Amino acid sequence: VLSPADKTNVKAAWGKVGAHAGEYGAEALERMFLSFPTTKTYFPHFDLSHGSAQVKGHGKKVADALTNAVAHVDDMPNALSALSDLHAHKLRVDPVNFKLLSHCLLVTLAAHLPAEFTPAVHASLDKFLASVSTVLTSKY
Amino acid sequence: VLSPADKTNVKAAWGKVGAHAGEYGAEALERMFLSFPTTKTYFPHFDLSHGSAQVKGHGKKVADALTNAVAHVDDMPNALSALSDLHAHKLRVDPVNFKLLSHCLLVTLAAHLPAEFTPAVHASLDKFLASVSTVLTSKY
Amino acid sequence: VHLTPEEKSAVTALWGKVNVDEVGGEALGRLLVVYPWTQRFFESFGDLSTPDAVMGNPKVKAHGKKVLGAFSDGLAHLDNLKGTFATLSELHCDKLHVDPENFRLLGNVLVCVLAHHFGKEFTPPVQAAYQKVVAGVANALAHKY
Amino acid sequence: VHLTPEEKSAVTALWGKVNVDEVGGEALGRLLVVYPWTQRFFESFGDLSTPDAVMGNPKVKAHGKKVLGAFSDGLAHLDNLKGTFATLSELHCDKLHVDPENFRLLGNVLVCVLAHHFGKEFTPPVQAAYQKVVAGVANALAHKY
Ligand code: HEM
Ligand code: HEM
Ligand code: HEM
Ligand code: HEM
Ligand SMILES: [Fe+3]
Ligand SMILES: [Fe+3]
Repeated sequence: VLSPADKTNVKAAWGKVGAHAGEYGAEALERMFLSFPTTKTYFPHFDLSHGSAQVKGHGKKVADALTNAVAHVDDMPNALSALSDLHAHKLRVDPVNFKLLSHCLLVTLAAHLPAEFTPAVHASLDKFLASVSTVLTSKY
Repeated sequence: VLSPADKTNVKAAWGKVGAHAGEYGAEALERMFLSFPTTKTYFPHFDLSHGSAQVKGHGKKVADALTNAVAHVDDMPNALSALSDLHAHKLRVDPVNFKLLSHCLLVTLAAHLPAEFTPAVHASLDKFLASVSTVLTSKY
Repeated sequence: VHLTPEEKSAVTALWGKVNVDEVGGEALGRLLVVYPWTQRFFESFGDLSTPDAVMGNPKVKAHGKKVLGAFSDGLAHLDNLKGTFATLSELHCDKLHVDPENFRLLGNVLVCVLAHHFGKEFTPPVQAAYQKVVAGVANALAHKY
Repeated sequence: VHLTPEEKSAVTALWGKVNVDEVGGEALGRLLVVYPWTQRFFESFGDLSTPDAVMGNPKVKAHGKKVLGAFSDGLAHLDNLKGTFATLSELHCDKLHVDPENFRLLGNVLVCVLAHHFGKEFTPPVQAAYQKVVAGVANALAHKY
């Protein structure tokens, strides 16, 4: 379970993303698509080129789902219910791909927020994204 | 979350183990030690030879912890609290090793209970042991 | 993969007893049932809608034989699995470019099926030898040529 | 691992800028903090009791340099990582016989540290080239010779 310190570390870090919430989500997706090219097969219909408006919008949706999870961190199964049904039951995303995107989200935060990404906050963010991943793969 | 059918499939299968509860736990440990020799490093002090009384006793403890989890399947974090603290915080078991033992537990059940180990019950047992593993690695 | 002669013997002896028309389909089928995201990789195979549909699907069963086929090949050329499997992965274009984990999963499901079929003959030492092979084969099939 | 010239250039260029006395220790350290079961493998290293102790431990820092050392070697011999790394794993007896996953984890933590240090210069294409290498190195170091 996430500790009171994890919850604080997560809210504090995720609260510097700020209005870049959107942009950072996009970057993390791009980083995933280029580093782990198997993931593109879930998005064969998107244009995945750099600067794509579709990656940009989708990046905002992913970032906003994360912020919803941060905002209801004690009730994530309930808050992410629709999205867990979507990814697991409806889209059949391989659970491995959540580890890949989570790593890309950490990379993006480290690239943008060098002050906030201390070892303690890195550990907390890792645990948070793993918690989210668990919820999102719970409905196969 | 485990479904009502998973819970039924688990109780029905785990209820044919019967008084072999013990013996099957031992076998699964043996299968893990021989197939995945890295795991022996958590038990450098045990004698791991075939027929070892220490593997036998430990096998019974592991089987009995599983039966406790089956018996409190809706409250596993609470029922396994002490053991999650033990493996994660006290012993520092690599989370990978829970996937290895879970696979060995499935192998053992398939070798002993050919009638009960249908594809549906295999899926249910897999989900149950993954649920247990999650609880047991939640306290690092 | 380097196999000891005893390991080799354990593998080979039991492999000769395998029902080559069924075991492969059973392993492939249970993968689809136990690990359902794998169905996506077999989009082209048609009805995979329930445990029974999966387990009864002809292309499942057929591709099963091939799974076995590939295991045997691995067995026959253990010092050169990349040699053995480059044409196998290359004839599929991108279809084997999935996470190495799912090949691991299939290997483990094959192990579960061999345990199911062989009962006490699938002893802990025999399982251990099989795990060496399924590990080697998974790695080589993941390799991307 | 086969790297394109652009990938090679991306890796090599930024690698020359790396603080070789610190980055390795930072990566090794965060592994111990983020993934704490890894401390067990470094039993011999002494005080690993808190994020700051970990990050300040001399043998951590020292072994870090070696981590980098091994990455460079990999970079220098990408077509033959098993060649490059057999002596490295063999001089350790059993200490590198841990799950390939923890080498994957270390590789990823190194990536996070390179992102931390380089900020926007650690672009998505540069990350992707690095992931190819950390993947290759992890595999070879897991290999058991
Ligand atoms: C941190 C993890 C993740 C979060 C929070 C997340 C969030 C979301 C959200 C909010 C949507 C809905 C977008 C909408 O309503 O238009 C969505 C859709 C989707 N997600 Fe994820 N997602 C995650 C991980 C993944 C991963 C790992 C994959 C695959 C590699 C994936 C593939 C998809 C796809 C294919 C869709 C449908 C895309 C479309 O056609 O519009 N997601 N995700
Ligand atoms: C299904 C998963 C597991 C269950 C239910 C389980 C259960 C237990 C229980 C009940 C004990 C306490 C025994 C006692 O009080 O004497 C225990 C101890 C222990 N477990 Fe596990 N365990 C699991 C997985 C693992 C794994 C995967 C490893 C390592 C590969 C591991 C290593 C240990 C060790 C080293 C001890 C202490 C052994 C001793 O020195 O007596 N366990 N486990
Ligand atoms: C993952 C999804 C897979 C798809 C969609 C797929 C599809 C195909 C197709 C369309 C062919 C051409 C010949 C035919 O139509 O019968 C083929 C050939 C083959 N596949 Fe696959 N395959 C897949 C996975 C695998 C796997 C995992 C293995 C073995 C480990 C395998 C082994 C073979 C072999 C040996 C052949 C050569 C022709 C033969 O011997 O029958 N395939 N596959
Ligand atoms: C996992 C636990 C590890 C332990 C306990 C360990 C321990 C040791 C020891 C005792 C030595 C002998 C020389 C000395 O005392 O300085 C050594 C040498 C070495 N280790 Fe490790 N090591 C570990 C992991 C690694 C890893 C993960 C790498 C690189 C990826 C690495 C790279 C080296 C190298 C290159 C040497 C050769 C001597 C040198 O260049 O300094 N080691 N290690
Ligand atoms: Fe296939
Ligand atoms: Fe090491």
